[PDB]
Amino acid sequence: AGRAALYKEVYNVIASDGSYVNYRHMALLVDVMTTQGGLTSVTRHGFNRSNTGALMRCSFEETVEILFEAGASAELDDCRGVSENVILGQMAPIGTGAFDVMIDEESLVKYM
Amino acid sequence: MFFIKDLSLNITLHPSFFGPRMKQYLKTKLLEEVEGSCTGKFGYILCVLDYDNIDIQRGRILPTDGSAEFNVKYRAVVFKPFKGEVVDGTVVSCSQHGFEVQVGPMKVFVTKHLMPQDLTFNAGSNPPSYQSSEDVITIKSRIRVKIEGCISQVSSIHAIGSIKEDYLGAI
Amino acid sequence: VGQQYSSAPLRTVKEVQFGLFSPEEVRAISVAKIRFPETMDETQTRAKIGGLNDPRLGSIDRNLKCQTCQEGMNECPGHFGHIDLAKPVFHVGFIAKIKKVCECVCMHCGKLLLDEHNELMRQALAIKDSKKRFAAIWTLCKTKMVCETDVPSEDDPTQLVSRGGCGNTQPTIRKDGLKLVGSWKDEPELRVLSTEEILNIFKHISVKDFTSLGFNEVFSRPEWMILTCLPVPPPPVRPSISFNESQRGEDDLTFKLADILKANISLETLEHNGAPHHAIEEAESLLQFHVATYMDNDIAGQPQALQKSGRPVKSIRARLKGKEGRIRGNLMGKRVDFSARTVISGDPNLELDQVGVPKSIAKTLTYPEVVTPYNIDRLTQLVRNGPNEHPGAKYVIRDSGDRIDLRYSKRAGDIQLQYGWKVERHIMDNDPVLFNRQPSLHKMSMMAHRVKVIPYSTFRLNLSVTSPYNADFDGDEMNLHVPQSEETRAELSQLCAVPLQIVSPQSNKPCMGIVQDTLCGIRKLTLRDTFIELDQVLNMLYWVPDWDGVI
Amino acid sequence: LRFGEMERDCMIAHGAASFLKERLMEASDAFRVHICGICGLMTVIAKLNHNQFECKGCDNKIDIYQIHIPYAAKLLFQELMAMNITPRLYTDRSRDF
Amino acid sequence: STSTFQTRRRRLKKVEEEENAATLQLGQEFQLKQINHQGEEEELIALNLSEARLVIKEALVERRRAFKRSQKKTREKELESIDVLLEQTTGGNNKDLKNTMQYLTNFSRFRDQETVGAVIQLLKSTGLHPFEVAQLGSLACDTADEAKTLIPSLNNKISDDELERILKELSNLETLY
Amino acid sequence: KAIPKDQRATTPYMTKYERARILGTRALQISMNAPVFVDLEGETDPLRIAMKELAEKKIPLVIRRYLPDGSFEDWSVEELIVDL
Amino acid sequence: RLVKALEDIMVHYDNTTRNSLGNVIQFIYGEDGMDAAHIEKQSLDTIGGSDAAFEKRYRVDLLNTDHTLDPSLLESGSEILGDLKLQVLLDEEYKQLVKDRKFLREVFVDGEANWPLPVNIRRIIQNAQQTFHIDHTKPSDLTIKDIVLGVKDLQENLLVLRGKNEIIQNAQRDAVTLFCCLLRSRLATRRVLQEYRLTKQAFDWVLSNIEAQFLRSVVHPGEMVGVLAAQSIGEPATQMTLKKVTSGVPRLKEILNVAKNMKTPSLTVY
RNA sequence: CAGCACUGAUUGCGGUCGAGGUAGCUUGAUG
Ligand SMILES: [Mg+2]
Ligand SMILES: [Zn+2]
Ligand SMILES: [Zn+2]
Ligand SMILES: [Zn+2]
Repeated sequence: AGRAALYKEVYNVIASDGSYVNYRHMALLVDVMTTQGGLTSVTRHGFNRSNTGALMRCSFEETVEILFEAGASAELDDCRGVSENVILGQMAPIGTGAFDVMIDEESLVKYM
Repeated sequence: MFFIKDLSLNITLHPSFFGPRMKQYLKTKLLEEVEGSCTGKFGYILCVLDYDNIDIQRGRILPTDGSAEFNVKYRAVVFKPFKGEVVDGTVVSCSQHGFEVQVGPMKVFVTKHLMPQDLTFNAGSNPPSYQSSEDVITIKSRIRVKIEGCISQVSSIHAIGSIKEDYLGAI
Repeated sequence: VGQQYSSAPLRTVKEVQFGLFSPEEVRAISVAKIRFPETMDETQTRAKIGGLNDPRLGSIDRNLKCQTCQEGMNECPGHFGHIDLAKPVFHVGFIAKIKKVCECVCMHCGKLLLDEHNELMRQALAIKDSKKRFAAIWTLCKTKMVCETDVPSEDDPTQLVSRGGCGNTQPTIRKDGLKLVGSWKDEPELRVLSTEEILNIFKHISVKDFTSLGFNEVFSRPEWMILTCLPVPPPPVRPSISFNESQRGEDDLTFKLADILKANISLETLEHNGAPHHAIEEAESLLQFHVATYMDNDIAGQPQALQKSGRPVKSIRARLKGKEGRIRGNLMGKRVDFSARTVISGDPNLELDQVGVPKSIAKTLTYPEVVTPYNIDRLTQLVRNGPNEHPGAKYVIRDSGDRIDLRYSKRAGDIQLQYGWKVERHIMDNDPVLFNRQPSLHKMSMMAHRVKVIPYSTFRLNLSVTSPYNADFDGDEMNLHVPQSEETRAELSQLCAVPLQIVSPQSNKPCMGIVQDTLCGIRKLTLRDTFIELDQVLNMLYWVPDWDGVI
Repeated sequence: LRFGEMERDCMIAHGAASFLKERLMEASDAFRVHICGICGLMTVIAKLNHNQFECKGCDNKIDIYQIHIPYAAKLLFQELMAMNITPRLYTDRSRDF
Repeated sequence: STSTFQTRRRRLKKVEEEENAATLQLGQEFQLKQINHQGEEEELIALNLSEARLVIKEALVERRRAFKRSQKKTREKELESIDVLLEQTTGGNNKDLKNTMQYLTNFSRFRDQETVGAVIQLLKSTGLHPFEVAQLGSLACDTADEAKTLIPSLNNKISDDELERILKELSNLETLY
Repeated sequence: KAIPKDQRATTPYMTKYERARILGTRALQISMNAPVFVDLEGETDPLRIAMKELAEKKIPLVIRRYLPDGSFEDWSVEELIVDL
Repeated sequence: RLVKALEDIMVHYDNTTRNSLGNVIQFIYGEDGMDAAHIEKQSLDTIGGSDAAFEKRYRVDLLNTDHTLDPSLLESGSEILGDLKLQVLLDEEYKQLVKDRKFLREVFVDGEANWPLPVNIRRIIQNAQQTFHIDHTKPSDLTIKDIVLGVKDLQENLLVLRGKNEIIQNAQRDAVTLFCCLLRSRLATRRVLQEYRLTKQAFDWVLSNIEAQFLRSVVHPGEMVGVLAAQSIGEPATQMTLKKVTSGVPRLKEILNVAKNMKTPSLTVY
């Protein structure tokens, strides 16, 4: 009922301005804040504490501090974070890169 | 000693060669970059067995240029020596320090002091040699050594080998 | 990128293992002892003393040598150096845990203050997630101030069981500056916890205890939050800066190290001379000071560790901090080549997907087309044209990895392209590009247009696409970025093009329409009352480029 | 000009994967280091001429790789080191998932 | 490089690499227990001289054959026949292989993919580790004390007598030059 | 882990991102002097030819679609439908 | 913040909305798998109106001189009057449209019938209309099986999730449900004949596009829906240029911060 | 991003919003 509430309460902020936004977006935010256990804030207090990588939560309001306690207890980064990669200068698992591409030498012969 | 190990290489192909007979160009590439190579991890990769069924699997295209990288899984014949191994070969050189023998693609050298007492080195001999009351080691003479130690190096492997022990010497 | 072939294989990065440096490793890595605080001047002479910056580390003066690693400046990343301290020192930022640690494990014998035996404890060691499995431990050990020797097992609260022992009271601890203190409760008894001491108690911590507490047996052992050997970032991290010659230029950092260096030696020259017992811990605090401020500078305990001229100083942490700094400033967003900006203005004559680039800009920006039989011809005409006539080019590059500067080279007019060479040419009508207007908060705040080279100095865009970037012409400025890889383009032209952006998903409605003149007018013309006569109904038809030629 | 965070935010939205890599790399920092397959660091003494490699300390010469990363980042790492933190760079995953 | 079918998570601490000798302690890359591409276990492959001379050749020739399926569109004797087969299917820069053929062709103790067969069936029944089963079949041997000396990894493993039997039969099936 | 051609479960159509990248990659190669498997009716712009190759489904490539868990499904340009 | 907090979320090849951990956030982006771009306002006729009007519109009884289809409609109509094997399908049709009604009224209590849904059916017909030059005079040629039987086979092809098993092939129904209500709503036998005289040819046509245009309205495994979401909330947060309680820009902040002390506490009771 | 350029404008001094406080104060956001 909380999620319901939350959403309801968010939609009303946009509705008061004749502004319109399709369910899905607000619903995603609502959901994002609500999954884990209940109400998790979109602030340095909540969302940026979760198990997300280090280099990610690292690009937002607590930089050095975060990296310090990162090597201290030897974290490990998947490198699945869009950010992660950007920091690294590599293509991210983002749309155009949500897959790989390959040359099937076989069929590469029927074409001749 | 000699071996048959299952290995695998990775070659990066530039679009150009993306033809009808690519499979063919890869193989050859595989060959020029493996046949004759050396490492301490594998020894001498001498020859690629079974040339026909070489696996190329599907190749994946890198992501900034068009090249493709294939993981060619092949099989071959290798040779990597060992300390404590006993192999026999042909002498090749000789001097006031000992004589160098050749065990296959490799070469094992023998120190003057790492051989028998009663065997002296002869200077003015020609070609150079070592003499014993009964033995005559020189150029061709086939010996049989014990590799006391192996040393890796650039594109090859070498070793010091004694013949002071028993059942060793020439035959 | 970087130039020069490397017989090395190339892979991407997939995992990043964070950890702390082991004084043993730091020593292993280095290639420089670094024993002198001076910069170079071998008694004023110019070079470098096998002391600070280049006791073999990186290089200056635009000279090969980087430990024979030659290559020079552009290619030789840094080579760390070290500097053996004299007496253990805390790590400015880690202090907090080291306090939270000692509170979690009593000294003298170093071991947990709670075991499976305590029920309220088990439930703690279960929590698989170091991060929380710690603020669980610590929360239940700051309270126990006795190193119990026997605890009643799960049986009778009458039967007593034993484990390890040495009940020397657990001294509560508080942070007083850059050190730790604790009392031992008639009436208290206050004494100062020594670095050296702290290290030891950690050095004996158990391997099974490490882990219980949030650490890792190979990447981070608590006995490392305390510094022993100090790694010295090579020049490229604290580059010089020379005002021609006979002048300095040293980086804030280079000094701070030099400070730590000076402040080190004197604290050694006193351990082998007149050592007035408690007139040393008045000079050791200096080292813990310099070493601390070097890393963090905006400490809560007021003194900022100023530098001559009263300019605070730049702690390392300062460089990575919020925006305009490394992470958020250099890695998350960069300055970039192939970009341009000027003012926008309307133009009821370009299609929707177009954008007017002024010759000036069109003559500067560039695209690298690879010579292919499909164009050798076309491309050669450009290379000849030179970089002054518009449709032209301004740089030819052979496979050999060397640049031909079309505006100078004695062979400018010459040249014969080679299938495989690249020819940086001017941007031409239809090279797709990313055009944008900040602030960017919309997908549409950035879109791809078809280039159209026009004169006069302004970016020209079609009215309708105006409300998306959200812009007026009251002197508003806009940005353009030029693609570079045949594949990159495709990405702009296949998902970023404007014709695609027509329908918007943030409100399932189209987000572009007809406005101003074009709108207001469409209405007038509509009215029944409205009639147009032949001598114009023929011009109107002509204007529509898709007219079937049928009146 | 500047490709700010907000702008990054945008190309991620479009799902313009490659072009983002292009802005960030080929058109700015873009640099290449030599790594070790063990101590995941920028220690390698790549002589790039006679080939010789090595990370004595991790003592290598064989298991050496080379990546391409934004110089900025190279620095971020190097700085994180002078502060005693180890940013290991590995080319193969082990944790799976 | 070339990668050898076994991925060990080299967690930094790469210090414990044991020595080498005829203690049968060969690199971590040659355990008798080693993996085949298919994904199954497969005992090491010990090639004894002459036994290799054929493999090299056999597959070297079949290379010649198929090298052409795609081109339509006595001591001092085999020493030359082999030289050619190479200068037709070798990289020509493979001085290592040439020299590996002489050796492999002069010191070979056998000559028929039948004899070699026997050697194998004979030898294999010992339970000896592939390395021995090679050296045993590529080194002249008369007395156990001769073999169990030039192959110290045997000692307790076999019984002086039976080994003498095996050795005794090798030299019998030992083809003549 | 890998998935078998049968038991396949993804969309039978081509994601707008896939196609965008196939045209791209393909073009790039074509622009690098890679061989063309279609009759150039005279075109000269690589991305043009690319679009042509993709129209006669004569692009020798394969899209490997990675799933959240790590497994993946392989689809060929040939198989996928090009609605859009 | 809205951004940084949702970067990593994107739709995956299994049609699940996940972030960078692998954590599900949604099992079907938007709870429908449809891409925001292909969605228009459509009205759900089956909802509003007097119980009477409903009958007069979707009810067909082949056993009543006044509630069948005058032979001026279905070509083969005069020979159906009374048929009993038909009235069983023809009765299923109605006993369903009615089940629909009640359902919808349990989702949209307001009674609001206009909603965002993919594949604009209304027009799809309008085209079929003048694309075959239909004349409201001459009769049809659609069997009563034809209509009621194609409409069934159609729903069988509006696919979002593919899965070969129950759990999934179950989720499938869910993800489609609402749409189908709109579907049956417009392809009601009575409707399909008295309101828009369709031929067999035409009808067949409408069905193919509905199927096609639908498949095109799905979402593409690859969209970075998270960032999309953020911006979508954010941009409309600057156009905010300003019956008595906390509302607006500062309220939104109040939300995201999940602060305990909101200026306006209030609560409603019925 | 009011204004300065006194100490290095490839950046200091300082300003505005926001929170935190016993305050004789830290900063999160901020050209
Ligand atoms: Mg304005
Ligand atoms: Zn160097
Ligand atoms: Zn104790
Ligand atoms: Zn190393």
